[PDB]
Amino acid sequence: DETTALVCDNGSGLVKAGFAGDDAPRAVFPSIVGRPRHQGVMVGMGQKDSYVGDEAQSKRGILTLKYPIEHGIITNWDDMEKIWHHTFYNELRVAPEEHPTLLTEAPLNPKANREKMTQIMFETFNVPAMYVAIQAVLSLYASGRTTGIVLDSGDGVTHNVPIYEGYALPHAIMRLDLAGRDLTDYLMKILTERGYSFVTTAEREIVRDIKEKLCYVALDFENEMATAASSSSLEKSYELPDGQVITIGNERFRCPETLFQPSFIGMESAGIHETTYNSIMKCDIDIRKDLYANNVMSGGTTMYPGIADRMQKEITALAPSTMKIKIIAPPERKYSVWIGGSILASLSTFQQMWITKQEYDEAGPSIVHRKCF
Amino acid sequence: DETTALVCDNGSGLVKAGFAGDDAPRAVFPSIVGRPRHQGVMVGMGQKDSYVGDEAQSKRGILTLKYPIEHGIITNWDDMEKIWHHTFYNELRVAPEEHPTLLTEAPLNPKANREKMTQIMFETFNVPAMYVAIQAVLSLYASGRTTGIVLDSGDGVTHNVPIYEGYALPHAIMRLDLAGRDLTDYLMKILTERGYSFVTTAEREIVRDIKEKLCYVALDFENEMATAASSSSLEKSYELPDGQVITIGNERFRCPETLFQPSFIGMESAGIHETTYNSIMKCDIDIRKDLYANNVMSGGTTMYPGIADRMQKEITALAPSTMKIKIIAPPERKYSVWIGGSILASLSTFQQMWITKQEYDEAGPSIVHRKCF
Amino acid sequence: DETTALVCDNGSGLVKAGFAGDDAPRAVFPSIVGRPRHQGVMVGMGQKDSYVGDEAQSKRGILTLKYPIEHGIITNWDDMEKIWHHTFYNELRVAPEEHPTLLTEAPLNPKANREKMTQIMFETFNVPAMYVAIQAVLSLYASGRTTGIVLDSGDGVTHNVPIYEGYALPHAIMRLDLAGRDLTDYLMKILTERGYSFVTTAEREIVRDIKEKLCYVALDFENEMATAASSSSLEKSYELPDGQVITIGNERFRCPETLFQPSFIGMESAGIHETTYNSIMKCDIDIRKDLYANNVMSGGTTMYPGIADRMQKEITALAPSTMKIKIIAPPERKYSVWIGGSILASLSTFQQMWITKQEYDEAGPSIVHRKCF
Amino acid sequence: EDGVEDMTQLEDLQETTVLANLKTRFERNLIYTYIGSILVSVNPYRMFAIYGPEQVQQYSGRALGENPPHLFAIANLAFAKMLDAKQNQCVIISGESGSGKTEATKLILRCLAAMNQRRDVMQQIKILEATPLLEAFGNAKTVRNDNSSRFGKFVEIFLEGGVICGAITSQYLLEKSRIVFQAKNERNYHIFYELLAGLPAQLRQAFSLQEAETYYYLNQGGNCEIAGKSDADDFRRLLAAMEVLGFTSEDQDSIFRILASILHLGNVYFEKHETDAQEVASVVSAREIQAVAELLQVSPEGLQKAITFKVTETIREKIFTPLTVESAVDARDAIAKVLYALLFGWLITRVNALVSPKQDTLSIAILDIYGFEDLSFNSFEQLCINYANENLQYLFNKIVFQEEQEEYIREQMDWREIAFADNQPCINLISLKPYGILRILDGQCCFPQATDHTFLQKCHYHHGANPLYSKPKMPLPEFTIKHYAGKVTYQVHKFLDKNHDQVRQDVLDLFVHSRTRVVAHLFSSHAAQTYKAHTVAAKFQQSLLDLVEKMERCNPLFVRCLKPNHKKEPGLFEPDVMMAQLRYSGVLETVRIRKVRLPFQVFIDRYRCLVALKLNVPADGDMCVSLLSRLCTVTPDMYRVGISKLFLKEHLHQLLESMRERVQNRA
Ligand SMILES: Nc1ncnc2c1ncn2[C@@H]1O[C@H](COP(=O)(O)OP(=O)(O)O)[C@@H](O)[C@H]1O
Ligand SMILES: Nc1ncnc2c1ncn2[C@@H]1O[C@H](COP(=O)(O)OP(=O)(O)O)[C@@H](O)[C@H]1O
Ligand SMILES: Nc1ncnc2c1ncn2[C@@H]1O[C@H](COP(=O)(O)OP(=O)(O)O)[C@@H](O)[C@H]1O
Ligand SMILES: [Mg+2]
Ligand SMILES: [Mg+2]
Ligand SMILES: [Mg+2]
Repeated sequence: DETTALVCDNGSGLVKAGFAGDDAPRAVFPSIVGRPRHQGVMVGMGQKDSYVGDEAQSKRGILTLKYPIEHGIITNWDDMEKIWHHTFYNELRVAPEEHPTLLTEAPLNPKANREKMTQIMFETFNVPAMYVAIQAVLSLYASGRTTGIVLDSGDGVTHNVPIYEGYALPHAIMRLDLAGRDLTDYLMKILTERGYSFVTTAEREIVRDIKEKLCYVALDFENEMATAASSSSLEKSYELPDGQVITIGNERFRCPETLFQPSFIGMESAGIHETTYNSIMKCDIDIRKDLYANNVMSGGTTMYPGIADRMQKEITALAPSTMKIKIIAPPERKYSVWIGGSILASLSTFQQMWITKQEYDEAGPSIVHRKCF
Repeated sequence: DETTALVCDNGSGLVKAGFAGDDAPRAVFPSIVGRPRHQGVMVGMGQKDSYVGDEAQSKRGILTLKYPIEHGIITNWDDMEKIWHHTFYNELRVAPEEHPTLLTEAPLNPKANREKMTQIMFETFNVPAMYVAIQAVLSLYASGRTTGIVLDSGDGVTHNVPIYEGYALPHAIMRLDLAGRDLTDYLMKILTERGYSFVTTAEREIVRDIKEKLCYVALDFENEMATAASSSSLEKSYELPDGQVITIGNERFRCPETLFQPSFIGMESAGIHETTYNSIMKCDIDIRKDLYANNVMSGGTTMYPGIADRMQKEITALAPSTMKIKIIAPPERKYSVWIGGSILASLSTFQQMWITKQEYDEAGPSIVHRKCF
Repeated sequence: DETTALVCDNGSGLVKAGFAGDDAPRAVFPSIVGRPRHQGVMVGMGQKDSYVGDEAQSKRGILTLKYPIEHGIITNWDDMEKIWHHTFYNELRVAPEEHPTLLTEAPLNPKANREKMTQIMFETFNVPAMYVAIQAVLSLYASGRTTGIVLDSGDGVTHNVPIYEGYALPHAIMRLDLAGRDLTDYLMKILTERGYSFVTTAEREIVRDIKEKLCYVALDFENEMATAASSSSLEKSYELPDGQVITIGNERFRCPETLFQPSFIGMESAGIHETTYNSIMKCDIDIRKDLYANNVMSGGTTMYPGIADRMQKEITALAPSTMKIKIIAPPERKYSVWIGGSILASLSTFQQMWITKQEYDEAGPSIVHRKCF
Repeated sequence: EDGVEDMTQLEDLQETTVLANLKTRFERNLIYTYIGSILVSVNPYRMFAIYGPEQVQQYSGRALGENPPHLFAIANLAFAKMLDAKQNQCVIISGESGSGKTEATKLILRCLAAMNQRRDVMQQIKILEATPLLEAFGNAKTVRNDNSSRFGKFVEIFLEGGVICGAITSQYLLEKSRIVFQAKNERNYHIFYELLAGLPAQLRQAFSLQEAETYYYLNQGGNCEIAGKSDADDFRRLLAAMEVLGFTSEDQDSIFRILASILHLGNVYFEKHETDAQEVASVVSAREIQAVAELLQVSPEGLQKAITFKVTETIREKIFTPLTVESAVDARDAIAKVLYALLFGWLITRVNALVSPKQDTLSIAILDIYGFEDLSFNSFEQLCINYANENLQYLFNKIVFQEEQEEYIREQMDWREIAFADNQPCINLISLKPYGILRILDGQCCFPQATDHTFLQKCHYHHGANPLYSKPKMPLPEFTIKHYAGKVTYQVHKFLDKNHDQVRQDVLDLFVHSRTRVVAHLFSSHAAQTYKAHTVAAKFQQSLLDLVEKMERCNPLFVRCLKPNHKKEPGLFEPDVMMAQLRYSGVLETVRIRKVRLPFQVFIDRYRCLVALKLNVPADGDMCVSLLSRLCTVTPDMYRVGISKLFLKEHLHQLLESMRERVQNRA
């Protein structure tokens, strides 16, 4: 019957899991593996060497939070397996022994990552069938179209994947390693100018929450630089979880400006506004007519208020005058990858494109490089 | 079978002993070793070179009372062994050759103290198994919680030990050497202003009893300083054990104010009200939410009526306004250490954490620094 | 003519002052502001509410020593102005109304610190011209090179500033708040294990002097931990200024080990040995060839005997085998900052880079953020 | 006659063979079938013409061995062992509710009463007429049976040369948690409803006992409509029977007052009232408290102090500690628990005292112990039942292994070095002090911040990879223990609210000041006789240990009862119920230990014409099995053969078809 194949988006930051067919993920929580660091004294309060998921977000005052995924490459496997086991059993309460699973994975990641992922999810969990897709294609599905340049920027990557009429252009894919984590680090290093210090990993979450709540993208950077030094209207305040209240001035829009001037953090590559333009002019000539009009973007880092205006202005400045530039900014960008995955997994035609256990057994982990992509 | 492990709290002042499981100590008496000083004339009334325990409290008119424990460090061992022998045999009437014993001991005392204590209680008494715990953790057990900052102040120490979810924070432990003995000495030195002199050690007990019965903590110190000089309502009288009655005025609340302004007796360190605040802000950030709400205190010196209000007011003044401050003051603070010790010793899980005689024999007194803590 | 611009290094601990051109500071003394605490009785012995500098080091038995600088941020200004006034008038006997001054200041300190410093030194002292530099760059000058990673660790900060061919890398600067003050506090808290207590601020100087004279860095920590418990050759004795002699065992090298295992004092960040490695691998690829070979270090806390060997061993273990690691340890590290400042202030080319009074008058304290750096 | 009545007589022992033999037997009304020294029985769900008095007389002595199995045979053999050994023994009966175990005990009692000429003495019947009170105090509604005994019954009757001396009855196990908490669609003990039904109107209005629908201790199951099934008539009959015992009317009024107070204790309401720094305790109305105090004629202020404040005291000081809402509720439940338990103890003591006890002579002991229980949702009570049944099954396994060993010895002397598992790990998983489940729960009871969920983590880590411990695959608040009857799950809910007694000294001292003699004397005796009995689990373990240290020195004999149908269906036998009863009663442990003595002569001669192997074996010994080994590579494990028997025949299972196929292939 209907196996209701799962879709478990394992991003660099949060992890989205759920069933195919639904329009919303059933599980959202940061992918953090924490271990206690202090010396336990009370008898019976120990024997917990790993707090995984959201339960490690409230007890972070005595834990060391380690991300098993950085820049999109899985650098730690023993805890990634723990995260997957949590996400399945302790969260979805469904045994993967009788449910197909669909993964999400970055465009230009190393092949060993996908091979080890396939090995883990067929040997340990014994999943009957598994498939690996590209996040940009699923995001494009989520936008209800079949032609456009997808700019997805999560917490580890920022990749442009232009698609025309369902045909990909592998020679025009550009991936950038500037994402939300670098923005959080830059905000942490720039908050020290006003006197606020956040040294341990527990305060990284406070910095990230500050970035999520108060940060925004300026329209004209120099104009607001001039305005901030002459007024206090841009200043806003946030409360730490101890009672003291901090005030943040021109650091609200100087944090996300790194996405447009990556020279702030030492990166030489230009911002995403010019990266998209250079990716568009790596394609053919009769295609830019649609690419300039279907600039679909997704990812968490693209909901900073004002990004869809500055990006459009920059691209219009770069693009020829006669052409029209349009920016597609759905209000659910951060869940667009999961929405596209659910739409794909619900298609009856796709049922033939699975990698069943027999093919993996007769071929090995190398089958991913031929079947999945 | 059930060995009914003993718990013998050897504090700086009184000593509490009893069996595990019960909710009250079976033996309370001051830890005082007294020796006769006068010249005996009657034949047959001598041959008693050491009165130990409560029997040395009634015959103190001809004895010299010496405390074997000062500031929490055991400075005299030949009489401490006598006190322990009394507490076991002459008081509990149980042979320690077949009963485990659980000791209480200060956080930051010298290691040689614990090593010599272990040597004494394994070689002389031949106790099958012994363990040493920290008084603050047992007090926290006695309060029915697993998260809070414990302020225990007996007769020799005043230490803050913050505990969160059963995990200790050794970098935030602050110990202060201002306790009940210094309060008694300051009261003795301040009673001479009105003309009352207490020179010998026998009158130290009278001063201590006066402090126990009549002393109290003012809410606003300056307000009562102004009130005392303009009225006689605060004056109360006490009767010495000879018939003459003394009257005490503003010395009732000027004695325990040393705990909040230790500059009175020459100490430079601030009072406990600010020591707790500085210990709380030596921890992490997401923990103060619970520490400001679980300020558990214990010890004998914390039943002066009005301490739980002045301490709360001072901490609220120091703490940010948005946060809530709560003070936990159980009516049995001075026995909280013994209650926690009895609760711990009654746990079947703790039975594995004992130091049996074989381990000490194969390791020596140094095993305390690895097993007990 | 030659104005002989002054160089007044205002560190967290000692303060170095002198004239440009010379190879040694003309004034070294702790930056301590002390106030009497006891009640004066003799007529004519009072009227001295502030002892500033070295004169407050001998009379510390009746004073309360307060550091106006902690962690490198000036938290007290009314006494910092007193310290500067002392350093100029009572020490150098030169009026700053006709002498330029060059300050030293930490890399990642708050901007308000520099702004207030500039305001103080232009309004009160009326200095004709002032400049603010970074201690790491001056230390690199003092080493006679233009390429290397500078590890300066005074009493309040521990910062790595990699410099290549005179070009700074702001994205690779890492600052750590573990310095000599925390080492002194840890030694004070660890000396209580043997029975020695140092509670008031006057004994902090004794602890600091003990650390300066007897402490050293072990090569292999576990090997000496094993050796100390099996022999007494490592034990050495020091004499307090009252006649009693203390003996210190394995606390000589367990104190500076915090710089390599900062988990001892509750800090989560790794030691400087790994911090330097992580700062080096935040730069480009063709630069590590020189950075691994020019590991210049300075600061007071780096003369513990054996640091230049353990640091080299740790970095060699972290670094790839084919590469060569070299440690530069000049015998005058603690004065390297002043030497570099004097070298800079003596350059005729730098004379154009001053901040004259006219520019500050027409711009205000904000000119520091554009001219000085 | 074509069937077999003794399991020992059967050669190959299989569960299918056992069920088929029982199904063949039950038509001929062979309820009793021998398995050696152990006898089982089934419930016909009807009445039978009673074993007449002749079965008592001429079937006694050695004649029981040659007689068909019957209930009187075990009693006759027990009396024979009494005469032969001059030592006390026991007879233990098991089974589920509705299996006739109570009726079987009554029948065996009247049999042992009628075996002598002293039947003209009334004391032999006075013990039986004081019986209905016990199952009236012991039966509560259960999902499997509306009349289920939830207590352990022990009766010890002295018999000196056939003369029945005084009888001493005692109780060991009692579900004290059922007094305050009941499962869904379940009732409390029937006496609480009988007091409602049969009490006079004047006493009802004087005690205000019309609030059964309001009483928290009776409406937990939400099923009080079954209380109308002749419970008033049962109440009248019980009062008549206990008045036959001579129990004074004033003492009956005292008993009614105590029961009314116990019921009213459930009407005490506790609420979160901020007293000084935290919400501690409050009472909506003291009218219920005053009524409770007046029922026992005790000071209301003292009772309020005891229920709302925890008092600690020593030689010098006495300090009152305020109690939280949960702790206050737990104490209010525990006081009622101990009150009911001590009432039952006093009443059984009175029953034992009314009949005059004689000196220490020969005696036979009977235990009425309920068997294995397995509901849909197993709680702490079910865990206690399973632990007790595990101990009983350990004793059964010991006796069965001893009987099998003596059988082997009678067969061959080389079986002395043969031993099997003795169910020790199953008991040790719960009873061992350092890491037992009950011990872990007892330790967690006093822990500061202890919830039901933390107990799961403690059990999961402490036990972990234990073979008998079955961690649930999914994160559910439960676990599973593999007993001898198979894996049984246990849903962890309100264990911490059930496993707590903590009766304080002030509560005990308050009640001995009451002006009622009964409760004051009973509590004084309880204080005088009383170790570590802090919680319910400790008391249950202590009672079980007392029972085993009473039993072990007797080498008793057991009898098993079964329910052929789930409900009252006479003469209906189905395989699934047979398997369930066999698993619950632990009968299959016998065949588990046994894995037998088939002589090969029958096998050789049966195929005389087909295989045509020589049927002329002059000496039937080792040569046949040696030839089989040489032709089929039979392992040395098939050795230690006796005269012509003691063949486990493991390789024969695969050898039979191997030798069969080649003969059939000829055609
Ligand atoms: N309102 C917001 N403003 C700015 N950044 C945001 C906002 N919401 C989320 N983010 C960023 O988005 C990131 C989460 O992206 P995520 O959905 O994990 O992408 P992926 O699934 O591809 O890893 C977070 O690190 C956070 O910094
Ligand atoms: N009512 C009271 N008011 C003030 N101080 C008290 C009171 N009761 C006891 N104390 C003080 O408490 C001290 C006893 O503390 P103790 O229980 O011995 O602590 P520890 O066991 O840690 O040594 C005595 O020295 C006495 O001065
Ligand atoms: N021989 C030594 N061994 C260990 N530490 C030392 C030694 N000499 C000086 N120090 C430390 O160096 C510190 C002084 O550093 P300082 O020159 O003030 O740095 P900065 O000028 O950057 O503040 C003192 O706190 C002292 O603890
Ligand atoms: Mg993505
Ligand atoms: Mg204490
Ligand atoms: Mg420096």
